[PDB]
This record gives sequence, C-alpha cells and structure tokens, in this order.
Amino acid sequence: PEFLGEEDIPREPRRIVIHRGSTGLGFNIVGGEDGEGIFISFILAGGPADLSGELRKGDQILSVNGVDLRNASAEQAAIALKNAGQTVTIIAQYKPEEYSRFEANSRVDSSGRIVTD
Amino acid sequence: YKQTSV
Repeated sequence: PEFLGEEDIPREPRRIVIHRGSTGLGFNIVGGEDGEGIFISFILAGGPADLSGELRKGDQILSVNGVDLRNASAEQAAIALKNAGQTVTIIAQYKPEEYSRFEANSRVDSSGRIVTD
Repeated sequence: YKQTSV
C-alpha cells in the first residue's frame, strides 16, 4: 500500500479558484495582528472551499483576486474574502509552523502535517 | 487574536 500521509505536503504557492456564487466560502481564518499573516484554521465539510479540495488548515492566504493579504488585518481580510465576488481566486501557501502557534498543543510532524496532542 | 468565518 502507498499512503499519502507519508508524502510531504507541497510548500510552494498555489492558485485556487473557488466558484461559490452568493454563499460563504466555508472556512475560518486566524491571524492578522502585526503582519503575522492570515491562515486557514478550519474548513467546513461540504462548503465551497472543501469542494475545491485544494485548501487545508495551515494554509496562508497570500492574496484574493490579486489583493495582497500577506500583511492584512483579520477584519479587512474577512471583508476582502466576503466581497470577492462569485469567483474567488486565492493564492495560498502552506505554512504549518507559523499556523501552529495559534492552535493549542499543536506542532508539525516530519511530513509537514499539523498534529494536535 | 481574531478569528472569522468567511
């Protein structure tokens, strides 16, 4: 058997295009304080972000529809996302070490996966 | 700290 769980999670930036019409994207964000970055903390089962299959907890949102969010505040990030229109083009980059500082008892294992004890 | 659903 060949298990995905052993393979490294790609750390390069990716483009994700979510088509969600006029409903929520279906994920949570954390961060935004002092340019620390905006990270995905939670993806809703069955929501547009889940259906894309291309975002995960620990992804940093680098931009939405060309709008750089690397140094965004949490509220303006949310506004940017909520008002991005029916087609939402996200550049994301997996940053589990940075993300893990937000969630209690969390750490990164050898494959780059976020583990919570 | 701040967390929001989108």
